[PDB]
Amino acid sequence: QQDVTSNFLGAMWLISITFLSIGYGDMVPNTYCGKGVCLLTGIMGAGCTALVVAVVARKLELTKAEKHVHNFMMDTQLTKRVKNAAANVLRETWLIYKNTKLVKKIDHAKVRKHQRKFLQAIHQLRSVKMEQRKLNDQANTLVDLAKTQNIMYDMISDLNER
Amino acid sequence: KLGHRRALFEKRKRLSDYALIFGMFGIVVMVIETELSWGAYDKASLYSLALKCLISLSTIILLGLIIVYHAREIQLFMVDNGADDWRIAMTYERIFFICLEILVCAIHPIPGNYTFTWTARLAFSYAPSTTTADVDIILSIPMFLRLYLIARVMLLHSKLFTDASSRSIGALNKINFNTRFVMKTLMTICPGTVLLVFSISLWIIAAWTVRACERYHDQQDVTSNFLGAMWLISITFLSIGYGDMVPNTYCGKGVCLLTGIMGAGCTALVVA
Amino acid sequence: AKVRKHQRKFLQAIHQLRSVKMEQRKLNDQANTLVDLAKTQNIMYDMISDLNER
Amino acid sequence: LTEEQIAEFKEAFSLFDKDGDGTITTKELGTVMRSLGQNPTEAELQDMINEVDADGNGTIDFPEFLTMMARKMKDTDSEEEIREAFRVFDKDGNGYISAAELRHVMTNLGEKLTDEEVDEMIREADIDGDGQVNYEEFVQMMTA
Amino acid sequence: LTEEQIAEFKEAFSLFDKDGDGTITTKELGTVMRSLGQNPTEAELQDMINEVDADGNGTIDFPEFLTMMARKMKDTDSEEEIREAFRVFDKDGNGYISAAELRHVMTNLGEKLTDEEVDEMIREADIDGDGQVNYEEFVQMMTA
Amino acid sequence: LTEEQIAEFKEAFSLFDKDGDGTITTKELGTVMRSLGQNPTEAELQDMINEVDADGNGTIDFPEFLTMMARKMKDTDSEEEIREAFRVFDKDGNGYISAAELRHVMTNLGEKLTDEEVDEMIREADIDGDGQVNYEEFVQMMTA
Ligand SMILES: Cc1ccn(-c2nc(NC3CCC(F)(F)CC3)cc(N3CCOCC3)n2)n1
Ligand SMILES: [Ca+2]
Ligand SMILES: [Ca+2]
Ligand SMILES: [Ca+2]
Ligand SMILES: [Ca+2]
Ligand SMILES: [Ca+2]
Ligand SMILES: [Ca+2]
Ligand SMILES: [K+]
Ligand SMILES: [K+]
Repeated sequence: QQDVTSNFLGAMWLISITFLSIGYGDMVPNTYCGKGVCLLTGIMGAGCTALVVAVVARKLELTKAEKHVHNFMMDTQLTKRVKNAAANVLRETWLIYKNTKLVKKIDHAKVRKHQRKFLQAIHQLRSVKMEQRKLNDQANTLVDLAKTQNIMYDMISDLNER
Repeated sequence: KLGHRRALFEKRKRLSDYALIFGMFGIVVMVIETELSWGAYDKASLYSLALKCLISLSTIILLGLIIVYHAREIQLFMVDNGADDWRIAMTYERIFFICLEILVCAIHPIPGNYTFTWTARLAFSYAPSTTTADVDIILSIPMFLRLYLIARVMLLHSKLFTDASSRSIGALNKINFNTRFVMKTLMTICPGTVLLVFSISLWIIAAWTVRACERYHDQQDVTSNFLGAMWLISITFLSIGYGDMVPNTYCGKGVCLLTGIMGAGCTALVVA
Repeated sequence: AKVRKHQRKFLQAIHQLRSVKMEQRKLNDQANTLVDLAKTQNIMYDMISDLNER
Repeated sequence: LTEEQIAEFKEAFSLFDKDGDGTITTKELGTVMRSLGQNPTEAELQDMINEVDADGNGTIDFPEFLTMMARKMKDTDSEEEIREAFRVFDKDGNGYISAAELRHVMTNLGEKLTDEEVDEMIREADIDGDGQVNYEEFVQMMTA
Repeated sequence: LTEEQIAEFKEAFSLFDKDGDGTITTKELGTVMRSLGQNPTEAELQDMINEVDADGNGTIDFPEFLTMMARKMKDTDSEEEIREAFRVFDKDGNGYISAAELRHVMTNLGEKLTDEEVDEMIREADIDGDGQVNYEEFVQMMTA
Repeated sequence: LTEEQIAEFKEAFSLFDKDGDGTITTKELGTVMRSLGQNPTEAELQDMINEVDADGNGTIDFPEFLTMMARKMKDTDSEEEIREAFRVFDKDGNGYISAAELRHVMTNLGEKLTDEEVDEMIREADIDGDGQVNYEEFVQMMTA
């Protein structure tokens, strides 16, 4: 006699919150029927939520045809970056030599700054080349391995005639 | 043949940004006005009129920009797919989507002064309450739907999908460069940043919405506190459950339901 | 009006024809992964072993 | 064409054309396609390199590259898809279709037409009147 | 090196030297490499064993194995990355780089230099005054 | 018997015969199976194409297809599992079962039968005193 759990919207809210395992708030069943229904809804939700999560996680994957284009898109890059990183090393290895063996007066600050930039350029060049190996490794282990197997089997069967 | 083309992509790119600016201006103004109206000045003062005429004007220019961006898209369709009359490109889906966009972008608090009656039952005590609310709160909240323009601008400004060689290679393989492809690529390359940004952006918006909704039936400063609502949203997101703070109105309950539904998948994705 | 209506229907038919030929390759891609790859390996190994004694 | 669009497709010709020489051969195409996980056969590679080459030299060049990268980039060729729709029902492998099968498929498979309409289609389809439709000149005369 | 380091070096040498012989051959190296999941070919194995072989024998001994193990453990050997940076733009598999290409890459790829500086670099780098600029020199000269 | 069933049967027949020759050979039967992921061998394919054929032609006929399809769609022919139950104990591969083995398996395996029942058997099962009781006739006499 308080219009709390006998309200359709209140019951809807209670079922929704118990389905998601959040828990009750100020609304709890007064009878055993409501408790049994809540138990059934919770048991069903404990598997329904996991199944829905798995489905929505699988729906966000790229297909093989899209992968074959994304690989080309990524390989179009990772080469401009490599060239840009490799040119800086060649620039600094010349700047240091110029400033240390060409000028009449040796300015130490410029030499120190260029020697500091040289290590950064070297580290960037070394870092940019790991992505290429990672991309190659992940682009591998994707071949069918069956069409070539059948082709080789047919060739060996033909060669069996000697 | 690159003469008429490359003269419409730039136009669309500019129109998207000019629409985004006026879209965010109205949101900033509504937040400022709704925060200031609760004590600084009454609804009958001239400040409310001055701060709402600006929102109306911004909405007018936003609609004007949209109804031209769509025409530019139609012209691009005519250029690409060989056609002479523009009625070839007008189907049911296009008209329905244009009408939906106009309806979504044509909501704002109209200047004036109107009130209605609001009743609710207090939680944990079962005591009725009755206050005279304002009509502007009903129309102010749906203005957050203008956030798809950010996604549109980000899609149009991407440096990956805009490459011509990639488009040609993808057309050789017969694939579509729609929004789903971009979303899947972003999830493939940077899966954590997207989740972090989405969660952080949702947190403050949901907290502010709950605070704005539950301030008419709260004379104890429990759920009408920004730090008292952010905590509630955080504990509801993680499925721990409510403590001594439960919504007194249906708006808070709906917001909590949406936050819980989003979290039930966000947590699993982050864990993976 | 008939020409415009039929051109719209032609575009719709083209776009619905191009969509149905992607499932025909998704099915093949997902079905080609069920090969045992061991029986054929053993058969080829036996054949090469027999060919060794030329 | 914008100079940026010329530096593009050139940054790609550099990818396809390894070891310089300004030429793309079957081996280079096979290597770059296998680097992506694909495993084309010899016939497929030969067909791919034949669909682009126009010199008859057997090698692809940048002018032979820009004439296809500027067409597959945009638009939607209807003449490349009407032929596919025609050859869906041509399982033999030749370039001919029998009139009886054409009439049957037009009058029994999807949005069926009337007898008079299909009869008119056949009468303006069989120019030679020999009972064997080519469906190639039938595309050239109609689409163009 | 201390005695303990020699002990770990001998222990590690024992893994490659499986059946004895006091020597590591190509077969032993291939077996130990493939036991870890790697799949090197014959050319790669020969290159690996050549990078360490000293007395033109084809087999690796402990005196020639102790070396390079105290060098690939500390420092960075910048003379090993400068050559890689040069080889980045040397796709022909040779030991020379074109002067015009070198000027172009130094001018229009990353932290662009001035015309006078690159001109001075080209003039100083060309000892023989020829278009085929060597890069083993200019790395064995400046990095003294 | 209805026209609809004939329609689905013809549609299914169209799958196997890739060409329009109206024939199913060892090539199509096996190309389809490898398209479905199966990996049959030559002997298995030969047996499958053999045990549907009627007019000793090697190629499979549409009436031959219908005869097998109209029977392999309903009911469970007991004469197909009785022979399998006989083959369970026929490890050698011939068509004969020794009387002693049959008596032993009937007396010791399953629910077991008394000595009198198995004595009535054999003497009734075997139509001769050879001792090499055939199981192919004890299906066409007892269960027919
Ligand atoms: C991911 C990737 C990279 C290249 N791909 C590709 N290239 C093709 N043609 C090339 C165009 C440049 C050329 F002319 F220099 C050589 C021949 C053709 C082709 N395909 C496969 C899809 O449907 C059949 C044709 N794919 N796909
Ligand atoms: Ca080449
Ligand atoms: Ca050519
Ligand atoms: Ca040894
Ligand atoms: Ca040695
Ligand atoms: Ca056939
Ligand atoms: Ca037959
Ligand atoms: K809980
Ligand atoms: K959980």
